[PDB]
Amino acid sequence: DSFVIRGDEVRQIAPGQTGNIADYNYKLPDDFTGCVIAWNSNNLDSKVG
Amino acid sequence: SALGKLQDVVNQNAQALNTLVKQLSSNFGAISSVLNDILSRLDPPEAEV
Amino acid sequence: ASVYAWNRKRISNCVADYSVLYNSASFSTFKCYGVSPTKLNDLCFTNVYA
Repeated sequence: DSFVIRGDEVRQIAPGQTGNIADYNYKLPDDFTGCVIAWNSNNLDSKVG
Repeated sequence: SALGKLQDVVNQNAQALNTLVKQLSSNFGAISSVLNDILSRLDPPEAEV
Repeated sequence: ASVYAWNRKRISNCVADYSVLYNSASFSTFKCYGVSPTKLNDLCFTNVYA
């Protein structure tokens, strides 16, 4: 499951979290198994304008 | 004190029942001894604990 | 106030809408310890202190 979020919102992609994208964008179950992968993409997903 | 043998059995059984009822009032290290308070105060990841 | 002289305000005799606290994105950290954040609208409190 691939998406782009902010840098402070990467803690909300987790079981049992309270947050905004956890509730209304992307929710993980409490019995989730797997790995969450995050890396900075300021060179690709950002523009000066 | 003539009938102490029967009264001993009655008192032991009533005291065991009273102890078993009294043990519900203990939280056993949890935040509360009431299950409804935990289920109404906490999210399921920590309410599970 | 500063942290050595931190200001304590009593909160009493009010109905509190915590959903405007949960839904605001202005707080970097919103972490509750003895209570769930989403259950705050369903409970009654006293001795509230900020």
